[PDB]
Amino acid sequence: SIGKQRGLARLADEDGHFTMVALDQRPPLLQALAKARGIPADQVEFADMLAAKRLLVEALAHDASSMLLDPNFAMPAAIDVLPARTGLIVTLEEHRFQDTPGGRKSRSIDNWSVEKIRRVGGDAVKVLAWYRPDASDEVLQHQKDYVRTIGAECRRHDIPYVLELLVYPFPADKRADLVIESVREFAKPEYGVDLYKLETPLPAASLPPMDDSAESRAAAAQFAEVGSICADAGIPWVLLSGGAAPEQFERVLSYSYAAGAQGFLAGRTIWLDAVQNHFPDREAVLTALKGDGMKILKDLGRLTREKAQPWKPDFRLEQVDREGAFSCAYA
Amino acid sequence: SIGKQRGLARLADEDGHFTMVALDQRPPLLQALAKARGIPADQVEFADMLAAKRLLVEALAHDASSMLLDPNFAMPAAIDVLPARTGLIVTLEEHRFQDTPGGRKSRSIDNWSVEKIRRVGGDAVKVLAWYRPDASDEVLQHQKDYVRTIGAECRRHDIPYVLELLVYPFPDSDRADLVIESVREFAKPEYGVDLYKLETPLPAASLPPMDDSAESRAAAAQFAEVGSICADAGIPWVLLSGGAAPEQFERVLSYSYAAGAQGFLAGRTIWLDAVQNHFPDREAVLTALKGDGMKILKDLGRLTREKAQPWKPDFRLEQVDREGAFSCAYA
Amino acid sequence: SIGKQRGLARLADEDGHFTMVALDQRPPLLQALAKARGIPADQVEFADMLAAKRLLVEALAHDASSMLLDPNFAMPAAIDVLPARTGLIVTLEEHRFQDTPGGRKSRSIDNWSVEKIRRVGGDAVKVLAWYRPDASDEVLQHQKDYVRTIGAECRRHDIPYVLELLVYPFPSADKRADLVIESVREFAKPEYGVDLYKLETPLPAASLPPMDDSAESRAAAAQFAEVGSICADAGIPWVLLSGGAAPEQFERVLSYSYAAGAQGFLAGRTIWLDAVQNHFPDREAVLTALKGDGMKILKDLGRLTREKAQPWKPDFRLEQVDREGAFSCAYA
Amino acid sequence: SIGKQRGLARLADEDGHFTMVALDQRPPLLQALAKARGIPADQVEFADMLAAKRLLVEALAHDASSMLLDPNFAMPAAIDVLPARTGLIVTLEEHRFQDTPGGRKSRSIDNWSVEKIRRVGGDAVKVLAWYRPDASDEVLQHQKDYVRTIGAECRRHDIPYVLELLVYPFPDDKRADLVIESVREFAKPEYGVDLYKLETPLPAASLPPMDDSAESRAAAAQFAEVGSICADAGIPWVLLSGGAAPEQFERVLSYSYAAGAQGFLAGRTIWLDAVQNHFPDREAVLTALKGDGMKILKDLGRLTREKAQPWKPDFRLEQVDREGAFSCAYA
Repeated sequence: SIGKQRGLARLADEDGHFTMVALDQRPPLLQALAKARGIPADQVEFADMLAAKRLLVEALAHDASSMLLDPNFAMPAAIDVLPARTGLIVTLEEHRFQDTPGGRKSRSIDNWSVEKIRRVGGDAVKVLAWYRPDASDEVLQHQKDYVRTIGAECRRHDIPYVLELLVYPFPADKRADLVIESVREFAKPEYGVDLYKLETPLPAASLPPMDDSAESRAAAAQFAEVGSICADAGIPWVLLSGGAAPEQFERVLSYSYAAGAQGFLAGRTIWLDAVQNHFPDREAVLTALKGDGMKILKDLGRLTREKAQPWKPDFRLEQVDREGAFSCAYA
Repeated sequence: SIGKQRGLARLADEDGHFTMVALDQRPPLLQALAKARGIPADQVEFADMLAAKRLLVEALAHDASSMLLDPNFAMPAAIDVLPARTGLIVTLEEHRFQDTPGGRKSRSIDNWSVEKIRRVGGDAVKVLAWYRPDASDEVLQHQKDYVRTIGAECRRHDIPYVLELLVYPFPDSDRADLVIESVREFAKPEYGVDLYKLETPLPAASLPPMDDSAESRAAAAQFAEVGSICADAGIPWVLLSGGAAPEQFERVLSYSYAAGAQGFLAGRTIWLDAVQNHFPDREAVLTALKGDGMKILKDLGRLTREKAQPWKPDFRLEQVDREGAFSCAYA
Repeated sequence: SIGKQRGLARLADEDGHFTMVALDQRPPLLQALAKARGIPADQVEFADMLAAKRLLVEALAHDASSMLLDPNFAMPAAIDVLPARTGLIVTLEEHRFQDTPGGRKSRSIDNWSVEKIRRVGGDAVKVLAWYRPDASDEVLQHQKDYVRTIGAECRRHDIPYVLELLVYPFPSADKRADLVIESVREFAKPEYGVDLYKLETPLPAASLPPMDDSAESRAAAAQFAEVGSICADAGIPWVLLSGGAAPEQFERVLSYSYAAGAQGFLAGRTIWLDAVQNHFPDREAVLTALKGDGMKILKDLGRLTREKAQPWKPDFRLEQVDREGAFSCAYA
Repeated sequence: SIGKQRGLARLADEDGHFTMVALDQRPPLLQALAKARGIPADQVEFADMLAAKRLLVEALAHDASSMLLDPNFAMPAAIDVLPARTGLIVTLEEHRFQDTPGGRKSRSIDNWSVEKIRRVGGDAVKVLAWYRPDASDEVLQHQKDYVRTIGAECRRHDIPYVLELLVYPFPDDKRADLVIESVREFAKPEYGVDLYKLETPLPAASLPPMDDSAESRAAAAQFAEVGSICADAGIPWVLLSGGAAPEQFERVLSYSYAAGAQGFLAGRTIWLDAVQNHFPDREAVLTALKGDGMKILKDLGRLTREKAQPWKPDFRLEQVDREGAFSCAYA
């Protein structure tokens, strides 16, 4: 299991923290470009999707321990501008999920794979699995099988399996139980998850300041259950920004880092203003980013370096007694 | 192409220099540990080989762009202490070559492969091929087929093929042309070589200072032919220490960096005396390394920065104009 | 190239003929089972699909040189009753194609791949690509890219690439023949890596006149000979899909095709549709209907192939090796 | 597990019998051609090795349920004449074992693999592992690790793992113990053996007729032990000829089949005399292979259909109740 540990080390910074940036947005980027161009979403050229993902990778790489890129857009647009020492998490789940009456059904991106991600020099495989424990049996069986089959692929190619879990509405107190029980399920050893991309159990807006107050301790107990499931499974957990205001998301992180979270995954929030208001003027997008998005990014990174417990690689290698034992054992 | 270019980017430092450290020594390290312990080479226990390679990774990994490690000894000994940002080149050649009257015959390490190197999260595959153009047709066709088969495996796994070429003496019971024709043959597109680990075409002691003189003009011309072959093929090249003294090896680099070379691969010079004179006192070995090998390493990196042309990853991406084309094309 | 040659040899009988049977039908079998049960298709239990596939493999494996199985239904249903000597072709395309206004877009079955077909012991990979030369540039670009990416997967795993081409209507016999023939001409290009072709009739089965010395016959045979010519130049053997044509009509399509160089056929729905539809789940009554009709049709098709089809022969065309180690070094 | 079961089905005849022919001989076939030409073993040409293996495949393939071919010699010589319906078993162990004083060390053929055997369309991988339970710990550990890593390769590529076990003399009733304890050791689930290729546990010449006698019962007890080990582990077993006389190998098979064996993997017994005597005339070798050599094989198959118990595939699959569960589970 060397590749999984080494792969996760390449996603964390020199200190062992996960200061990740998500740049795999497919419809969100297309929609942000439809607003910037003033044209309908169906008229936005592919060239525009590329120039936007190239600009974001150039702008946010030097302040990210690792970046999440999708294969069809960000990989051809910015693989040559992503620094070598920045970790590369490659998206595997297809954005066009099946919205059935009993819940959402996930599948991999066509003509892409865990094997291909390993081949292209990717450091980790990422899968977002829309999940809620109250889904129909058919939907629960589909999602569990999909996550499991990807976990098997990642074990086969010894590559870090990064599972992002998200609850959804069918086509606040209840939501917190739906989140925790989703985390508990995919923390089972059969799924082979190596890193959790988790959403907050309680909304960012509903969070009181960190204090000994009964209100704050009842909220911290929700985060504590998540952190307890992840420490027992041995899986580090980071947090999706979710679009919450920078201060609201900073509070989410203060609560999460107390319960044991090891980092964050920054989303749209960072650049959604710079892209919509200034594309295609590259220089103008970089100005709005250097004062808003990159500021928040450096702040979240500083909060992680201070409050978050660093992750450490767990290399419990077998006792290699003779020359050749390692090559045989690694099979 | 993407995995090979990004893999190569992880072997060079931030600026694009290959300041690599060879740490895959098998018989030389065993012989260095025999002298350090008093006992003969056949009595050196496996635990000492691990202990030695772990000290050498801990003390040199931070002052190296990438490190070449062997699978059976260095992988289980120091994979946990190899920095995530330091590139990892894994040895594929079996050190026990066949010394036939007509030349040396090479093969891969048993139970180890290009596929396994891609799996552990290795950035590059290293193969040492013993080669003399004047070898027998049997030995020539054996070495050619072995190097070509590894290039095919490296192309299949889209991982950089780092080929090391060495000139050797024939079996003896009781110099520049041989290097240039070795470099020329394997530079052909059938071998798929991505990085060269070449030796100096003229001895290190024989090298005159870089003068306008016809002696230095004819000596630099030998390096220029090596550099022109590497440049026409598109294969960057690095120089291996090969036992030269600090000043002797620095002249080789001063000559090669003007001829095109993109860096160095430092070997036994850095730690041979530090190991042989102080093993197994860790505090003593690290002290000896700082005042000698580490000092040389710092000077070689400074010389590489002052005179070596930075290598650039040439991503010759076949332009994609639609969502799905990248996944389909990457096959 | 060895694996593709051995794989192709295992899809044909020891004479060289492709007497193949298609058992990868997903919605057509679901509709047949809904009609047998007297319930809606969305009420058909998954166990009925397995019982049907298993019935059909045991029944038709006697008269078939190779069989086409789909991974999610046929493979769990009947891999244990598929004879070791009957070749195994595994379906890769998803039956749920994207029905865009500009044309149909294809994709692989989720969580199934060429690497898995090679791993499980499959002899060949099968992809059906919906194709029209006059479809939109985007749809054309998608289909060409999908076909080519599976051809690359098949070269990497050295396994035969069986490609089936089918024309369809968007959401004249000479106008259909142009759509069919120009589809064959495109995917015969070397970049696609096609090893075997599963083709529909360029001219309708009903329209075909008797194979005599008339002008009507030479005109019809010309379309078959253009298909036969494109395939012989590319080195791709071609078989014919029954496509729901009546037995007499399919035997006529085969006579025209075999004269043009076709090396066999792939029998679909025709063989078992009514048998399953009328008697499922009474296992015996299904076999009894199959023996009196479908199995008789397959025996006739196999006999016609033995007499009139040209035998496919393997051409290993291996580069000569002169030393021990050369073969292992060259196969990489 | 599907590919393993179907691969075993393809090595057996329509009635589950293993009537296999081995023509992967490297040193034994070399010695036969050296004797046929008068010249030493070191003088036998490569073309002579190819022609001989091509004759055996043309002559015997139609009367064998499956054949065992080696990559370097029998594969380029006869893959084009090997019938589609004859199972192809491909050798993997290097014939040049390491003959240490403590015992024999095994390795795979250079540049060949289980991955390549799957790729060429081979139905099974074959490894011969030289074994004695009384060899040194260094040798026992090596053979154990080599057998185990190939089992893991065959599990990864879901391909039958045919393991041949052979006792040998150390350099420069007791035999039954070396044979039976070898069988016992590699029947352990960790090795992932799918089919056994075993030598007789009692010398072929020492065997009395198959009568209800004390001598017969004593010998049959050594065969029954092998049968029980194999039957408990669920591993079918076939007996290798070992160059024994035809009448002797029929007695070895009668005892083996009465104890549960499912066939044979006969080599030199069938064709050694045809090649050793009449090489290099094509018509003469094919006359002695179709008349005398094929008679032995035809008799061996006749005894097998009469007395050997059929092998039956256990396709005990994990039951699926929905569309997509097979593809998810097959990972």
